[PDB]
Amino acid sequence: SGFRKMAFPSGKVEGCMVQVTCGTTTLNGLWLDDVVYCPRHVICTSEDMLNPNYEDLLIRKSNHNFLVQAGNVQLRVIGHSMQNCVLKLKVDTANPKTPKYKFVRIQPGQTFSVLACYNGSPSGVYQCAMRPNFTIKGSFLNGSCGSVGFNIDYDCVSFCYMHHMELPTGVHAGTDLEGNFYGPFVDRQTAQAAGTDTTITVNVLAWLYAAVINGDRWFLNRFTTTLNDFNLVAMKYNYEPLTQDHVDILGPLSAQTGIAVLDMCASLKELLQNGMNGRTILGSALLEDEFTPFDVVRQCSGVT
Amino acid sequence: SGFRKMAFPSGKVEGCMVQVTCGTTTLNGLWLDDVVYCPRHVICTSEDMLNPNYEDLLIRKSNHNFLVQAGNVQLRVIGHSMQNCVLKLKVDTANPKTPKYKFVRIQPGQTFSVLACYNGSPSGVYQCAMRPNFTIKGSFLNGSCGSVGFNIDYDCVSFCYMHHMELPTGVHAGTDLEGNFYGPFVDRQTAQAAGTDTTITVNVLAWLYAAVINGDRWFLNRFTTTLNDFNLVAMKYNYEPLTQDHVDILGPLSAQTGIAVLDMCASLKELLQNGMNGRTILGSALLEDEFTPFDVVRQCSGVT
Ligand SMILES: CC(=O)Nc1ccncc1NC(=O)[C@@H]1Cc2ccc(F)cc21
Ligand SMILES: CC(=O)Nc1ccncc1NC(=O)[C@@H]1Cc2ccc(F)cc21
Repeated sequence: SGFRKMAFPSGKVEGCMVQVTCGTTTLNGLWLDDVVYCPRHVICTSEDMLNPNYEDLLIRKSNHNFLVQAGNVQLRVIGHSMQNCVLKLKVDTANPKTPKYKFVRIQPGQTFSVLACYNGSPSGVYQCAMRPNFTIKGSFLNGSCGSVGFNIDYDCVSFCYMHHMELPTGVHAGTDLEGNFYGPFVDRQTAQAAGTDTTITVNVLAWLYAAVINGDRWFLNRFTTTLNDFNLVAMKYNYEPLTQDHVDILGPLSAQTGIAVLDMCASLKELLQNGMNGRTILGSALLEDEFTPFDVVRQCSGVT
Repeated sequence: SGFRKMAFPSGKVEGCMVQVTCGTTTLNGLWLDDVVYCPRHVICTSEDMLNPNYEDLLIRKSNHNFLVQAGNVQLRVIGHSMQNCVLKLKVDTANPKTPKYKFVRIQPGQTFSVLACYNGSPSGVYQCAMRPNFTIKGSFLNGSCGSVGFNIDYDCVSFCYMHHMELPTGVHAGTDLEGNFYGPFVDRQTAQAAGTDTTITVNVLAWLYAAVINGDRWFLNRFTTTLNDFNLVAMKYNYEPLTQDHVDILGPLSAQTGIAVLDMCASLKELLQNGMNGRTILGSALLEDEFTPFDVVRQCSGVT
């Protein structure tokens, strides 16, 4: 028993972190096979960030200008190319620690672990969710760019995020491993604002199921609702509209607890309408939305 | 910017996890050099757990009864001994992945990362605190016994916890790596209750400093208080009494923000007396106490 915001073991990803320096800028790179992936803004100075022409800036850079270091050993750069907002540095040595890996672009609402790094060295690991407004609420400082987000499936690491930018509002923006930003963000020091951040309703429900499995049942009421009646309340509280796909995905959690999805929705509706009244659910005084139904099933069944 | 419940990178500890089987019981072991450490209740059946005589039970066990597996390779057991509530299985092969390590017994209020494991395989990593009542609020299922708690200092892993038991109340109990339980708990299936769980005041204050550094300043008021006046309010809310050592430890956070410790105490006092009024601090609707002043300084400065 017990329910915690759990991250995947980071070992396989730690073995891939390198330091990439270009000029005066140092950030993190991801070394997989003979390619080092890093944010393309490594080629910029803070002056360039106002309106960078990355194609023009990259033209003044050669293989020998990109300093790549894995631990205290220097990697030899034999190629460089820009793919969207990431640079791919071809090195002459394949990473001996490359795990089985995939590059996947995640959907808003899905979760992933971040291995926060500085100078190619890991400092910490935490669990995140790709917010519906395509931002992530991470913990990143200067030097953390190039830190990656991933999921693990037994032995296969699915890389889904590379950290690029902190918005003036304190939230974080980045790309998938093909260099495409999540959301409308651009790698430029300009006024960019995150849109409305809605709550991932399906994740809140999955977390309510985790609370029930783990003993917290005070919020269960004698009521039920319909998908349309629940969504009228979800819109008012800036919650994502619940779809039949969401109800289907919650199926195994509903089967395990013996509580129908629409019954759990009625409990959620009353929690939204009346608040927690000073009570907690899984040690939290607010509705948690960063656990997918997959995360709940995984944590409650012990998937290694 | 951003503040997250961060765990240490788990790679160095993953390389130490093994599976220990004795009879029908399978749990996790920690392989360091030529010794595998695991909970001694590995030698018990659920029937023995009611009133186990571990010395008598261990007498019926030989080296060949302890099956140790690191991945899919079997380790040869050449010795076995009981040290308090842990078994130390001497193997003929030193772990090639043994990091620089220490065994340390932590103080209540201090934090550490847990690498939750099943069958010697890691499933997740999360940050915990040793509660003042010597329990931990973890996420552990059947098979998780032997999962360890640790801290990292550059390259040195300090092992501080081994998971042993879940109390009937859903909280967790375990030992240091010498087999001594934290608290009054015994490895027996008997009625054991966790005492009163007080809030780690110094950690709450450090987290208020993290909130200020990271932008959340709504709770800052025009007041101050004294150590004695603050502690009168801390007692009423089951908060640990704040000592001058705690004020001293908060020194660097007070120096960084320019807010005196006793001024932050007055903000905390008003938060205890009036609640959050539906507002949040660092995305939390309750006062967080599982970040030490060291964790805040570490996260906000990027220690790798
Ligand atoms: C100074 C600090 O702590 N900065 C960070 C913190 C957390 N995460 C990232 C950064 N870095 C940036 O946000 C730089 C500035 C800018 C503009 C566009 C862009 F694509 C990347 C960047
Ligand atoms: C069944 C399940 O999930 N159990 C766990 C969950 C989480 N953590 C541990 C366990 N295991 C126990 O608590 C066993 C029972 C007992 C009594 C004393 C003792 F020293 C160890 C144990």
